[PDB]
Amino acid sequence: LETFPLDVLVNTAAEDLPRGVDPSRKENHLSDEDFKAVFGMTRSAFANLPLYKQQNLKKEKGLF
Repeated sequence: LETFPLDVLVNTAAEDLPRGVDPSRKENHLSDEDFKAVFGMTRSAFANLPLYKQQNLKKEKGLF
């Protein structure tokens, strides 16, 4: 599991995203500290939200 800075996952052009990052699950590539800061819940709780809600939260945060 490769981890990258929040700014890299939010602002890197799609064509330049590190090859190992799943574009549909950018949040999995945040450090634990950044996931906590960005989502405010555990990774498990976030994954337990309906996918549409995970997506909607991510859209506002630039991680969709």
